[PDB]
Amino acid sequence: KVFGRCELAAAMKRHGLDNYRGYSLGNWVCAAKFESNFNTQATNRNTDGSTDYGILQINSRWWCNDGRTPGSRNLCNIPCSALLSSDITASVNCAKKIVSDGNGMNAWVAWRNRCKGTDVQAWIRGCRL
Ligand SMILES: [Cl-]
Ligand SMILES: [Cl-]
Ligand SMILES: [Cl-]
Ligand SMILES: [Cs+]
Ligand SMILES: [Cs+]
Ligand SMILES: [Cs+]
Ligand SMILES: [Cs+]
Ligand SMILES: [Cs+]
Ligand SMILES: [Cs+]
Ligand SMILES: [Cs+]
Ligand SMILES: [Cs+]
Ligand SMILES: [Cs+]
Ligand SMILES: [Cs+]
Ligand SMILES: [Cs+]
Ligand SMILES: [Cs+]
Ligand SMILES: [Cs+]
Ligand SMILES: [Cs+]
Ligand SMILES: [Cs+]
Ligand SMILES: [Cs+]
Repeated sequence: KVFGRCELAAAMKRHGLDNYRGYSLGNWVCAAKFESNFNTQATNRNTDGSTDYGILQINSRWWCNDGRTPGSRNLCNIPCSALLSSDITASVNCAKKIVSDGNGMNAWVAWRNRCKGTDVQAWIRGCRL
């Protein structure tokens, strides 16, 4: 599913991401935009052989199981395919874990490089939430 910007903001809010660990909803929408372009089916292989899945590009080295990442952990206790669903619950639940892990949203390198420090509220401007 490819979400619209406001549609995704609303779904993230419905699943408790708005201001989770102090990150306003715009931060999450911005991260999603640059990670997956709001496509829940996004996959991208990493040089290390792990793969990133879903709207927030969650990595199989630590967070989910894909059966092909040697030496990895599955800390969200979910198959990586569950991160590709049109329902974002699994991605959201796993992202809450990730953002709680010590470095905040800097876990997502694209957030650090493209969202951090910017006017993230633009990502939710105009949306009925
Ligand atoms: Cl957009
Ligand atoms: Cl294995
Ligand atoms: Cl933080
Ligand atoms: Cs919240
Ligand atoms: Cs809030
Ligand atoms: Cs790519
Ligand atoms: Cs790649
Ligand atoms: Cs990647
Ligand atoms: Cs990556
Ligand atoms: Cs990525
Ligand atoms: Cs990632
Ligand atoms: Cs495994
Ligand atoms: Cs494993
Ligand atoms: Cs586990
Ligand atoms: Cs789970
Ligand atoms: Cs940690
Ligand atoms: Cs950490
Ligand atoms: Cs990372
Ligand atoms: Cs800035």
